[PDB]
Amino acid sequence: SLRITRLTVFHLDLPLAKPFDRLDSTYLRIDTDEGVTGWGEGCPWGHSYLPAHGPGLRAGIATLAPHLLGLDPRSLDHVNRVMDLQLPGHSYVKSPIDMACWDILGQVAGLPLWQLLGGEAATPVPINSSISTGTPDQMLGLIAEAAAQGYRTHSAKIGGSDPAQDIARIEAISAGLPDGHRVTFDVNRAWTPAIAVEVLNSVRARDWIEQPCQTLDQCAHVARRVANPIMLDECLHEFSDHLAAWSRGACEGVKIKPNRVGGLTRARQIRDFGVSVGWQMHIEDVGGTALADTAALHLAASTPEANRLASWLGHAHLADDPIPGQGARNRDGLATPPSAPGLGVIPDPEALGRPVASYDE
Amino acid sequence: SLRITRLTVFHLDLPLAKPYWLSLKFDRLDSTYLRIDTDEGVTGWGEGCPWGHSYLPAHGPGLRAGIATLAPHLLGLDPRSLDHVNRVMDLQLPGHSYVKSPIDMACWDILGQVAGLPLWQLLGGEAATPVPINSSISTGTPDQMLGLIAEAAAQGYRTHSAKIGGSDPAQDIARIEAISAGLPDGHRVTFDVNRAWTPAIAVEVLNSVRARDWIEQPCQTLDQCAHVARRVANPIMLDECLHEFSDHLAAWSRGACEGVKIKPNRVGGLTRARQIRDFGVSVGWQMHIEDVGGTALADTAALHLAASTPEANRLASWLGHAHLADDPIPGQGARNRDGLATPPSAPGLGVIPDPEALGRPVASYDE
Amino acid sequence: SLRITRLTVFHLDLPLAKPFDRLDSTYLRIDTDEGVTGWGEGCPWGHSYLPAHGPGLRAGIATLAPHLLGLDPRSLDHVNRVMDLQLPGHSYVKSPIDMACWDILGQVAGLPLWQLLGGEAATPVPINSSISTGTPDQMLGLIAEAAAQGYRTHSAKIGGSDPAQDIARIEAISAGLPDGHRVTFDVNRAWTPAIAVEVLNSVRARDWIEQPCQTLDQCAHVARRVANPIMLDECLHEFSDHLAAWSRGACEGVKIKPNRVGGLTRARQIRDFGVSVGWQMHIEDVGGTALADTAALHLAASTPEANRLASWLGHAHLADDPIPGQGARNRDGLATPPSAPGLGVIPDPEALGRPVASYDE
Amino acid sequence: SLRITRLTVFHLDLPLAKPYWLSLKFDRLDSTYLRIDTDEGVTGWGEGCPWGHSYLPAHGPGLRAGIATLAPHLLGLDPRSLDHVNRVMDLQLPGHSYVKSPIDMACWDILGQVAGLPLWQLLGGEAATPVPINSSISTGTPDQMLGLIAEAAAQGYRTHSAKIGGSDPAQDIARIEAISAGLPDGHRVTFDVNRAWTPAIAVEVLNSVRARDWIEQPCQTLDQCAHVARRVANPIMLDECLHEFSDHLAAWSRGACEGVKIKPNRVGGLTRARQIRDFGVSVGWQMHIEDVGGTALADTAALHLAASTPEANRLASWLGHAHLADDPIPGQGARNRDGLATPPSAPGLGVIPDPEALGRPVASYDE
Ligand SMILES: [Mg+2]
Ligand SMILES: [Mg+2]
Ligand SMILES: [Mg+2]
Ligand SMILES: [Mg+2]
Repeated sequence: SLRITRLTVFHLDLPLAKPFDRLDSTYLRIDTDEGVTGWGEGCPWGHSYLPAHGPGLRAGIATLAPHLLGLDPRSLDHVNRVMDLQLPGHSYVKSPIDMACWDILGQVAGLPLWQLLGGEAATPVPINSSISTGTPDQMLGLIAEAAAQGYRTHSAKIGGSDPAQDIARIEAISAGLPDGHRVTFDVNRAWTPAIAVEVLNSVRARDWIEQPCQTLDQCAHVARRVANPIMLDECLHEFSDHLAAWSRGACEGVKIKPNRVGGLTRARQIRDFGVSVGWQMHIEDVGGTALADTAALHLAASTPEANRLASWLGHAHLADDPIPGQGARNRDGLATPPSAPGLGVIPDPEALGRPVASYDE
Repeated sequence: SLRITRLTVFHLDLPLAKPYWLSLKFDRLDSTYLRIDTDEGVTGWGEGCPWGHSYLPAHGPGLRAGIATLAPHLLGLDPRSLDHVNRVMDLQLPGHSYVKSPIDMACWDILGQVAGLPLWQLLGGEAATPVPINSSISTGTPDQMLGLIAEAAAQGYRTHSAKIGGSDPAQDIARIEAISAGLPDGHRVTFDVNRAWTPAIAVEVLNSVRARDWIEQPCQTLDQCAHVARRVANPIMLDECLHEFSDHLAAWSRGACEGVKIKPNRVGGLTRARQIRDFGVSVGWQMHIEDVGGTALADTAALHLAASTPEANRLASWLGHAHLADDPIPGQGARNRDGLATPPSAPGLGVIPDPEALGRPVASYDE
Repeated sequence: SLRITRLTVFHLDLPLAKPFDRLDSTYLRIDTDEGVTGWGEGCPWGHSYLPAHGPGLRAGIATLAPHLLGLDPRSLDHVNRVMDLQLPGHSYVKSPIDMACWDILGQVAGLPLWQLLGGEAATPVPINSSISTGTPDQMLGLIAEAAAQGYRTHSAKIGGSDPAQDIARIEAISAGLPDGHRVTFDVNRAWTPAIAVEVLNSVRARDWIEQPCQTLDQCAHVARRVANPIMLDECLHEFSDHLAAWSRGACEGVKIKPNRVGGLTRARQIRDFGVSVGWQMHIEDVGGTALADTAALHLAASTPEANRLASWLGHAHLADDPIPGQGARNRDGLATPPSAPGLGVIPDPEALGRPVASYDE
Repeated sequence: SLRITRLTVFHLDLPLAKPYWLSLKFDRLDSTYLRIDTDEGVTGWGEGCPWGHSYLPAHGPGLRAGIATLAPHLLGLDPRSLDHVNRVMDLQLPGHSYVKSPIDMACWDILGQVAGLPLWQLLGGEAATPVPINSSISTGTPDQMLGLIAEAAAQGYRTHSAKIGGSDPAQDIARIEAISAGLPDGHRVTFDVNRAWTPAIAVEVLNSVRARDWIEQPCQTLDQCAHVARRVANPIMLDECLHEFSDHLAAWSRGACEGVKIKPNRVGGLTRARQIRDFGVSVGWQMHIEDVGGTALADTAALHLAASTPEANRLASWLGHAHLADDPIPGQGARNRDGLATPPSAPGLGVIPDPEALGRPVASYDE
C-alpha cells in the first residue's frame, strides 16, 4: 500500500569552478502517501559526453511521471521494469528516479544504502583526482597539487591524433608520480586503434588505460595487441554491454556510473557481476552535486576492497553547493558515506529554486 | 556559403484510425515536423514520429528537447555537407537517433533542391520505382487473421505482416500454420513477433511448424535472436535491436539474420540509413525500408531509400500514414495506389507542408 | 532524361622522372545530351603492381561502352551496378568511368566532389613522400630531402628475403627522422610471415607497417605476433575483403585507391566503413596525373581528421604534365582540392593527343 | 635450352546452337586460340573462351590485351618449366586468370610432346578413363524440365545439371521437388542456382524441400554460401566464387561445401587447376572438372585433368563444345560418345588446330 504520490522536478544551474562552463542538473523529489520522501539527482556532464542531456532528462520524467504515480517504491526491480517498458533506453532519465526510491526504501527499512547494498561498514573510500590535459610538466604540476590535497590516485586526461605527445605525457607522468600513488590514463574515446597500439607499445608504463577508443569492438582489438590493464567506461550502457565486454575478454575493470546505467538497481547488478568475474571498478557518478556522489558512494563503500578502486567526486568541480554540509565529502583523500537511513541527504527546496515541474494524481 | 538560418518545430497530434487498448487507450501519435531555413531561401522539412514512447528509445517530448539542445549547434552549418552535419549532431548529442532523423531528412531535402534532383536519385536509384506496400494483420485466431488477409488482398496488398507473439506456444503455432498454408497464390507473409518471445518459446514454436516464412525479431536482443537462428530453419529478419551501424556489423558477423528493416527514426536519418542499406546489398540481405510512424512526410523519405534499393534486396515497405485518421499534408507524398507507392520526382524530398495546416510552432531557433 | 552520349578514350604515355621507366594512363571523356562532360583517369602503376594494365583498361571500356551509352550518369549506384553486371572485377576499368560520372553529377549539382562526399571544407590534406629502397644512410638522405620539400610523412619502401637489412633500414630511419614527422614502412608484399615476425620483433620502432605480406591471411597472422599498427593496401580488392580484414582483426588502417576498388562510389563506401570501425586511412590513387590525384583528394579532404592520414600525389613522379595548372598540387606539404562544381579539372584534348577510341549511339 | 620463340593469337567467333534472349541476343562466344612455337619446332596450343563477358571476370578483348602485355615476358622462357612460367605470368600481370589459362595450357602441350606422354598421364592418371558427361537442363516449369530430362536420358546422359534460380521461392521449390522425385533410376541431378539466390531465399527453399541433391553455388559469395550451408541439409557445390587457391582454402576452413567445380579459365590453367584438384582429393571433395566455354580444345584440356582424378572424387564433366554451332577442330579432341568422353592418348594435349580453319591471326609476337 505505500504509493508514490508526487514527483517534483528542480533544475539546478551549476557553474563549474574551472571553466562549457556550466552543468545542468536535475533534482527529483518523490513523495509517498505515508509522508516518506526520497530524492535523486541526474546531472549529465554537459550534453556531449554521453547520450544524456538536462532538457531530455526533464522531458523523460514528464513521459514517465503518469506511470510512476501510485507505484510502490519499495519494489525496486518492479519500478525499473515499469520504467523500461514505458521509456526504453534513456538511462539518464531513469537514474534519479531509481535513486529516490532507494532513498525511500532505506528510510522505510531504517538502514543506509551501503548496508542494503550489502556492505559491512561505511567504508572510507579513496578519492581520485582529475588531471586535465596539457604538457608533460603542466600535468605533473597538477598532480603535485592533487597529491598535496591528499589524492593518491589520479586520472590523467590524455588523447589526440598525435602519438608523440601522448607518449611524452604518459612517460613523464608514469615516472614522476609520488611514491605509493596510482595513475590512470583516461583517454575518453579520443584514440583510434592505430594510435592506441603505437602509443602503448612504445612506452614502458603499465598503468591502467581507460576507454582508449569509441567502441567496445575497438577497445577489445587494442587490448589483444598491448600490455596494459584496460578499463571500460563510456561504451557500457546496459548490462548486455558488460556481458559482451566480459565475453570478448576486452577489459580487466569497468567504471560504473548510475546516470549512465540507469540508477542504483542496475549499477548493483553490474557491480555484483564485476565481483564475480574479478573486475576492479571505479564506482562514481557522471557529474553533479554531492547528492549524486553520495548515491554512488554507498555502492562504492559496499564493494569488496579487492575490487574497489578510487571514486571521483563530481562536486569538487563545482563553484556552488545547493546541499552544503551533506553527503560524502573529501577528508584527507577519503570519503565516508552517511550511516543514516536511506541516502542520508535531504535537500532544502528553498536552496534549490522554484520547481520547474510537478506531477500529482 | 549556404547557411542554416532558422529551425522551426511543430508538434502534431495525430489520431490513429484504430485505437487499441493496453494493460491506456493508445490513441494518437506525437509527431514532430521540423522546418530548416537557409540564407538563400531554400527550406527543407523533416519529420520524426516515434510509435508512441514504448516502442523504441524515443518519445515526442524528448525529441523536441533534443532539437533544443542541438539548435545552437546547427545554426550556421552548411546543410549541403550531410556527413558533416551528422558528425556535429553526433559530437553535440550522442545517441538520440530519433532526434537526429528529422534534422538529417530536412538537410537532404535542401541538398536535393540545390542539386535539382529527387532523393531517390541522390540515393543512386535509376528511376522512381513503384515500391510494393505490405498489410498489417492484427493478432487474433487462425480464422480471423486469415479473413483479415482475404480483405487485405482485395485492397491490393501482396505482402502481409502477421503480428503474432505472446507466451502461449500452442496458438502461435496454430496461427503460423494456418496463415502460412492459406495464402493467396503469389502472396507473401512475414511473422512479426516483435520481441515477444523468449528463446525457449521461439525454439519450441519454430521447430514445431513446417512453415518457412520470415520470422521478424523473435526476441528482445541480438544475442537471443542469434541463438534462436542457429537452432531453427526459418529466415530471420532483424529490426528493433538494430540501433546503429555497429549492431548491423555485429548481426552480420554472428550470422544472426538474412535481412533487416531499416527505419530512419531508429538509426538517425537518411545518411545513416543509406550506409546500412548499402552494407545490406554488399552482404546480400533483403530489407524492408520504411519509417517508424508518422505522416506521408516520414513515409516519403523512407520510400526514396526504398525505391533506390536494387530489386533483389528490396522487400515491401509499410506506410505509416495508412494508420492515421488525419492528414496534415493532403495530396502530397508517396501514397498507396493498389499495393504500390511511388516516390515523387521533384527536387529534394518532394513534399512541402503548409505551416497553416500545422498549428502554431512550439519552438523557433534563429541567429 | 540526362543520358550519356559519347565516351572518348585517350592514351597518355607518361615517362617517370626517376626511371619500367613509363606509365600507361587512360583518360576518359564522357559526354551527355545536355552538353555536360565529365572526365576520368585510370593509370595503373605499370602492369605488375596490381591486377591492372593499360591495354586491358582500354579493352574493358570497349566491352562496357555499349552498356554505358544512354545511362543517366547522375544515378551513380545504378551506373556501378550495370558495370558490375556487364564486366565482373576489373576495378581498374571501372574507376575512370565512375570518376567521370561523379564529375558530371558535381557539375549538374553545382557542387565540388568533396562536398557531395560530405566534407565541410576543401581541407588542405598533408602529402606524403615516397622513399625508394636503398641503404640506411641513403634512405635517410632521401628523407632529409623530402623534409626540405615540406613532406612531414614519409613512406619508406623496404622489403626482401634478408632480415638483417630491413632491421638496419628500420632502426636507422625510425630514429633519425626529423622531429614531428611520421614514417610508414611500406613493404609492398615483399615479406613472408617468417621475415615479418623476425624483423618486427627485433626492432623497437612501432611505426606503421604497410602490407607486409602477399595475402590478407598472411598479414593477419603477422599482426597477431607483432606490436606495430598494420596498414593494408594491395590485397583489398572489394568491399568484402575490407569486411574480412575487419572481422579477422587484421589491421588498424587501410589505403583506399579508386583504381584498385573501382572508383569513387566504391571508395566512399569503404571510407565510411573505415570511419565507423575506427580505421585511419591514406586516400590516394594508384598512379597517374593530377586528374586521378584530384579525385582521390576530394575523398581524402572530406574524411574526418581523426581518420585521415597523408595522401600521396602520383603526379610528383612524372616527367610530364598534360593538365598543367589544374588539380590538387603540393604547396608546402599540403594539397587543397578545388572548389568548383564537379572534379574541378578540365583536360584540353589538344594536350592529350588523338583519341585512340570513341563510342557514340 | 628450349625457348619460346613466337606467340600467335587467333580470335574465333563461335556461334551458339541455342541463342537465348536477355533483359541483347546472346549469340556467340568470343574464343581465343593461342599458338606457342619454340626454337626446336615444338608447338603447343591453348584456348581461352569466357562464357560471354558477364559470367566471370573475363572477356575476349581483355584476354587478347592480356596476352599482349605478357608476350614480351614469355618470349625466351623454357615452356617445360611450368611452375616457373606461372610465376612469371604472376609477376608480370597479377590476377587475370582468364588470360593465363591458354598460355599455361599451351606450355603443358609442349611439355607433354617433349616427354612423349598424354596430359592425363603427366597429371598422374593410370589410364585414359572415359569420363561421364552431364546434361544442361534449361529453366522452365516442373513439367518442361522433366521432359527435357527424358530427352537428355535418351541421348545417354546420366547426370543432369538443372538450372534453377530467381527470386520466387515457390516455383524453385516446385522445380526441385518435381525433378528430384522423377529421375530415371540410377540418374543424378545437380541444381545449379548460379548465384541467383539471396541467403533468405536459399534458406526458405532448401528448408522447404525433401530433396537432398547437390545445390551448386546458391549465392553470390563464399561467405553467403557458408551461411546457407550451416542452416540447410543439402550437399553444397561451389564454383564461381572460387578464383584462386586461397578461396579454396577459405572454403575448406569454413566448412562451406562438400565439393567444387574446377575450371581452368577461372583459376588460371592446368597447373593451378591441378593443385586445387589435389587439394580436393586430400580433403575428400567431389569435383566437376570442365572448362568455362569453348571448343573441344579447352574441353580436352579439362578432360585430361578430369580423367586423371580418382573415381571417388570425380563427378561428371560438362563439354562446352556441345553448345556450339560450329566446329573449328572437326574430328579432334574428346567428344561425347553416349554419355562418356575419353581424352586422347597422343603426347601432349592431343589436339592440333589447322591455322587454315581459324582465320588470319589477330596478333603475333616474336624475338
Ligand atoms: Mg572515462
Ligand atoms: Mg519488428
Ligand atoms: Mg602499399
Ligand atoms: Mg555454377
